[PDB]
Amino acid sequence: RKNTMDMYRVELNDAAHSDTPILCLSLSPASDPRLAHTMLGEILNYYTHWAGSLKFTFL
Amino acid sequence: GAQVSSQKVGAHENSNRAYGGSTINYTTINYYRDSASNAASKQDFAQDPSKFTEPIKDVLIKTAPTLN
Amino acid sequence: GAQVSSQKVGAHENSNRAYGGSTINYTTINYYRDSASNAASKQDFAQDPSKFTEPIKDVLIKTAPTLN
Amino acid sequence: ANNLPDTQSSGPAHSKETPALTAVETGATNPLVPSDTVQTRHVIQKRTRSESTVESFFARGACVAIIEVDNDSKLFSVWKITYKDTVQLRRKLEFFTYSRFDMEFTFVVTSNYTDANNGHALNQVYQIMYIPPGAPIPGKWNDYTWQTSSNPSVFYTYGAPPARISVPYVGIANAYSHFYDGFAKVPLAGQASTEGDSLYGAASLNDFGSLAVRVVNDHNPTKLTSKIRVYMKPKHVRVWCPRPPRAVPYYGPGVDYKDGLAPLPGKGLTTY
Amino acid sequence: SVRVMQLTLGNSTITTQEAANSVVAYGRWPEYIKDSEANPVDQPTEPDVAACRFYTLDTVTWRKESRGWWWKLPDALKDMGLFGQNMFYHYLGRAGYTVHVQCNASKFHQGALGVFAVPEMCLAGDSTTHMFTKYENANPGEKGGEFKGSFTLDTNATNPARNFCPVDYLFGSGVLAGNAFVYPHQIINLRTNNCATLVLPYVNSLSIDSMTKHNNWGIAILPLAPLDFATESSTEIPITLTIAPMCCEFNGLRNITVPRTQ
Amino acid sequence: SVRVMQLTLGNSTITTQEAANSVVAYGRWPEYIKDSEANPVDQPTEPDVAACRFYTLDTVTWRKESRGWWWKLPDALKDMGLFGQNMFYHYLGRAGYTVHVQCNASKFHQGALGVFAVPEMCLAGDSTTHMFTKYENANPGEKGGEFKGSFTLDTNATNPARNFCPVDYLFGSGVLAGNAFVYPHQIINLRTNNCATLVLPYVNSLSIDSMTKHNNWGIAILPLAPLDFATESSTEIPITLTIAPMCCEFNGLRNITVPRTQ
Amino acid sequence: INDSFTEGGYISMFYQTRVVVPLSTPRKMDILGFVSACNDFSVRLLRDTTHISQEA
Ligand SMILES: COc1ccc(OCc2ccc(COc3c(Cl)cccc3Cl)cc2)c(Cl)c1
Repeated sequence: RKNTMDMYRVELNDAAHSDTPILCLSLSPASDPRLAHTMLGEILNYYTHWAGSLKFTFL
Repeated sequence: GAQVSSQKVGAHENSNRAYGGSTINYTTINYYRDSASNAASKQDFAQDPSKFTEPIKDVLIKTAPTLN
Repeated sequence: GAQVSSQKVGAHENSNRAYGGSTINYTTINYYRDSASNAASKQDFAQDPSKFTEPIKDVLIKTAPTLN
Repeated sequence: ANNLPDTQSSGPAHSKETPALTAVETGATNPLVPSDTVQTRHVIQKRTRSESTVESFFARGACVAIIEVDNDSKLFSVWKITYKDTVQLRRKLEFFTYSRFDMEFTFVVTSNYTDANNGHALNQVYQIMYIPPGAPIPGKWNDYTWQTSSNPSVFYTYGAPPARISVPYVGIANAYSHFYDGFAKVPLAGQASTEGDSLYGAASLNDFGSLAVRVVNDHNPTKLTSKIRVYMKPKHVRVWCPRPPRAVPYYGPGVDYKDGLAPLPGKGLTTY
Repeated sequence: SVRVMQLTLGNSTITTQEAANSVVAYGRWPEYIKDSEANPVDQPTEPDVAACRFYTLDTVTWRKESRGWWWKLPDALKDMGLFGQNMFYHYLGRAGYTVHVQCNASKFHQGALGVFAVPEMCLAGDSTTHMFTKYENANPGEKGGEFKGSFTLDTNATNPARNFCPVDYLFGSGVLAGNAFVYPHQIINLRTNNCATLVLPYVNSLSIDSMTKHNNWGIAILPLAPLDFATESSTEIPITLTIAPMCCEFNGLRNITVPRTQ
Repeated sequence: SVRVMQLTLGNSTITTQEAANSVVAYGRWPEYIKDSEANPVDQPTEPDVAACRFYTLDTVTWRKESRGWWWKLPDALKDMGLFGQNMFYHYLGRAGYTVHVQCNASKFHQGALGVFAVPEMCLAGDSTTHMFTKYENANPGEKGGEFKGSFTLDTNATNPARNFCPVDYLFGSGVLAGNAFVYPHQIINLRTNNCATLVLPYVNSLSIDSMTKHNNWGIAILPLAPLDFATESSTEIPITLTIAPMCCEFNGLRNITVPRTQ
Repeated sequence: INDSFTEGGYISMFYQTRVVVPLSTPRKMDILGFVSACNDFSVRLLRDTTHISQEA
């Protein structure tokens, strides 16, 4: 999926309830591969320090 | 023709000069006729991101339902 | 934006200028916007060593018995 | 940075007030002055503590590094920014636990022909680029990183007065820590010993980044070496929590010791 | 008087009839984070009476041959009731302390103990590898550690101890012990007092930090004048350490931390 | 609207787009003990955000054959973060709750769940010996228990189970289930709502009690109209239970309680 | 940069109940994630990015 339109799609299903994670991420907005290339991550890579709150929206 | 602005003191010396007086001001004078020759003042303003963050026609409240 | 302070004259010349006037003052003007660019004013204050010399809860007089 | 109090004349005493007696167990120091234990005269005090202020104590440019470049990968060098590569400034800073100040950096650049009778070169220009932790580090003396579109660079022409720049208080904490009794990681129960292990007393692996230095001129087959001596002066100083000074030789970035553990000489108890 | 006191925190009270006053480090009493100095934005937890109370750590014994002892805070209290629970459940934590050292003897005993509270008390290691002491050794908990009379380099390359080697006269850090008096302290001279009491505010270059990664204060106890009695070459008197955290506030609640041990 | 809500407690938020209002039991919102109703004289601990937050207990699955489920409070939350810690470290404890039951399906599913909050929910046992259910069985924790379709007497005299035998139509206590509507409740009818939300104040004949010896509330979930889907005799939909303690205050701190188990 | 001293924590997602669909409906579907900074966000110390290079 990486480097295709599928890297943006996280699939769910109607399976019975499970306690295992659907996805996992580390809060390293400038370095985590999944965050480093977003508009936010791109800007953070032109600076050495960051501070503040973030928000994740899921559709 | 001197412009006197004040600095935003970061690290403070154990002086009262570090907290007040002309000691926390800086002076500027333009020597050239063309504005292009000028340095950048750096006393730059900000604005509302709304034109990008919420370019919506019918304004909506976050507490209120977006899809109404 | 000039700051005019007075010097603490050590060795005095056989002049009245060595004892008064602008001749015992020095002038300063900041040229940079960032306070980091500034020189040190060196008009620095002192404080009470008590926080180190006597960090005692119940204050005691030297004339009076320390162990009471 | 001010005046000292005058000595007031003091006569004889015969009283129940005994300032000479005390009890140091309390953790306090007895604030006696001469007139407490002897007869004194009136002296108008004119001495001041102007030169022992925290500012005046540090108001000197101290050498923190000697970066070397051989213009014949040595065509460029990288120095990890620190104050612990030298001992003199380090020992003075360590009289305190925390500090907060601005910095002034002055660069003294020297160069010379290695050969007494060979080679020749035109005047050299140096580029001192600051690489903040995260920015790409140069792989060659002439790769794309030297474009410095965002990194601050200083171009020095050989023979010109020493270059000098000021840096603000850049710490990510409210003060610089001269001592950090901790780790950057906490090993968790269950993980391999290789896991969660970090250096004692170390914070970030890359605290302040580093300096990349190179000669901009095209290198000639001539054998030349240059050295950039970095001098740093803390200005606009504030310090917290005093500590006893280093008594034995430094042994690394930590408080580790190994060699000169017996600093004091012998002296007779009853010998003046 | 300077000699009789009573300290009450939560459900615990300490009484003493032979004190030598009390020291409040740097003249600062512990306090909570002010809004103007606040950093983490989430609502803090303040256990109050459940965590801010007197906890008695293990008693050590002083002999003619003792070199000294040391502890690290909050480390020594990590397993103490609800204080330890809050410490491990939160990413960030802050606290001040009231350290009460106890040591009674008799009018025919001698000896003086120097009790020092050191901010950022970094100790020296045992190897040629710098900053090699491992987490498990640096954080002994309530049992703390001991000072040594000399430096002994660990040479086992196959299995390095990765421990501290704090030499007493070098204050365990390469500085002369006689200068350790620049740190908040008290002296328990057997002919004068029973204890030493120190109130420590939170000291750090940040308003709040990780209590598991970082120890703010260090408590060092050194025999300034060795223990001696009547004619008994054999003499042992216990030294009990009672500490109470103050103004505890934690931020960043999640699942509990279980650090690796031994 | 009556259907969309958001509940925020501590660091946890719950959103719903298909609610049917919320019930506040007996019209009383949870509160702390007033000085005029106070009993233990010691300073209480109030964990606040560390304990008063949403904890998600284990998810159960609803099938055509399910008879019902039950839980006891504070029992079901005894192992939940810092709430459980405070519960076990203190002799006395008091708390109210926000119970949020979750169950979504589709527009082609049917079924109705009756969610009841019962004060002093005493259940019937399995033997001829009265009040024989043992502590370990009466307090299952977060996993709770289940209702049965019939009473089955335990006859093993050598090894009595000493457990409950809650028959569903008898509400597990000898009363008719249809009358259980006199207790604060909500109904999760699949064609109408996703959840049921109940705010429970502290109910007891005392201002504060032992949380380990006594369960104040009981949560009973019974299928009023069985689960059915399209034509799949096979249908399973999960029921998740999220509860948040409110206005927690504990008194009588000592060493931690470690109850006997299984 | 990835540094333990300034580590930020973990983000994860789980099923609370389960995704339920009726008959004649797709049993698998996608969700898309978005990230943005809040109004109290700031950055400092301009540096060069590693996201662009130039060979020769
Ligand atoms: C407690 O004592 C301290 C704390 C921090 C220190 O270093 C912090 C530091 C951070 C960035 C730079 C970068 O400075 C430079 C720039 Cl922008 C451009 C060109 C050259 C330099 Cl040189 C230099 C020093 C030192 Cl040396 C001692």
